[PDB]
Amino acid sequence: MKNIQVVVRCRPFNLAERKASAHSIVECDPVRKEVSVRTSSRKTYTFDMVFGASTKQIDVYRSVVCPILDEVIMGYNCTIFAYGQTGTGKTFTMEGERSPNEEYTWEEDPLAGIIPRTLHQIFEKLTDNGTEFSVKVSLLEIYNEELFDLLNPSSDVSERLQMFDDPRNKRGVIIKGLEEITVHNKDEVYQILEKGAAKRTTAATLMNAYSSRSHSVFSVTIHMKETTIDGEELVKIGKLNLVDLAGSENNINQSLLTLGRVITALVERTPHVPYRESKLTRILQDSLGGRTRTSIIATISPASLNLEETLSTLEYAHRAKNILNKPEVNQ
Ligand SMILES: COc1ccc(C(SC[C@H](N)C(=O)O)(c2ccccc2)c2ccccc2)cc1
Ligand SMILES: Nc1ncnc2c1ncn2[C@@H]1O[C@H](COP(=O)(O)OP(=O)(O)O)[C@@H](O)[C@H]1O
Ligand SMILES: [Mg+2]
Ligand code: NA
Repeated sequence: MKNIQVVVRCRPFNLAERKASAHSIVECDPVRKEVSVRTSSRKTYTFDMVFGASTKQIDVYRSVVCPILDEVIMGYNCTIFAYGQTGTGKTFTMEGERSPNEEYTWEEDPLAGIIPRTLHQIFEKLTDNGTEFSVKVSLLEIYNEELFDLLNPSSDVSERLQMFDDPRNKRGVIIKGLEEITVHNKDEVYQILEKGAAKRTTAATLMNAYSSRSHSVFSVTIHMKETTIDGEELVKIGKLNLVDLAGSENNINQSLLTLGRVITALVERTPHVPYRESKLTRILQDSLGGRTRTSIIATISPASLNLEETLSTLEYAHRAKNILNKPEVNQ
């Protein structure tokens, strides 16, 4: 009923990456939705969208997210994940960065990414939509098949959580004791994101290469109530999972491995999908051949230094376009 959407975002050259050649190793054509990689031999790939090195945060938000936010408001469950090599900009894409000197408010920070922009817009849209709504958020991270809660205000970050099958959703799990924070208005957004980032820093001191090996799952749930013309009360639940995956180059890698095998199983129509075999694929079962509208943002480098991982990423992402989901609205 609906293919997983796959898009590619190339970042600029970083301070490490040498460009020797007059014509780009990696060419992005947003109009033709093509990425072309000089391995004079060039492999070309078509995707649903393509964003070259110059693409700004606001452009990614407008092109990818705005349409997905509308699906969320219709009561679809939606998932956007960032996939790619460490250093290519998964976190830059999904979260962004904070500009220094407080030269900008968080709402106008041009380095801000999907999560802060999305949260701001939810309030803008639903307030002048007139509708009765509440928003709650959670931030869960997975490292070494263990579950870290970054929004719990009270506990040590080293107090890890447990997962169990949802009696109310054949393809879902409940994270027991996961902190779910009600965001009453947009002026409560920043302090939440701040607490999440700070607590992550604490996690990074406890675990080897935490940034690059961890998966980050930021969940926003919107309860919306509507009156029908026949005078009945309609409750819709829209859900957005914004997922920043472990670096593609990587028990430490069980979740990333199993995601691989799950994707392979779905595209090759093999009959057993091993969702159950890692924490990430249990949490995202529904995003991967289930009842969710899913997008992948594949992040890549333009540089010869990182060409092999860039090629693996493109091939991995490109195959995922064949995954068929069956989107359904929550009333
Ligand atoms: C989990 O989601 C987050 C958390 C933190 C931020 C974020 S950027 C976080 C950055 N990616 C990081 O890894 O620490 C922020 C930074 C510093 C303090 C508070 C927030 C930010 C929010 C709005 C605008 C610009 C930057 C953005 C998203
Ligand atoms: N689209 C981009 N434009 C400019 N700088 C970027 C972009 N994407 C990533 N960067 C920079 O590249 C570095 C790595 O980004 P990061 O988000 O940590 O990547 P990842 O999470 O994939 O490892 C950071 O300095 C970041 O600010
Ligand atoms: Mg990252
Ligand atoms: Na343990």
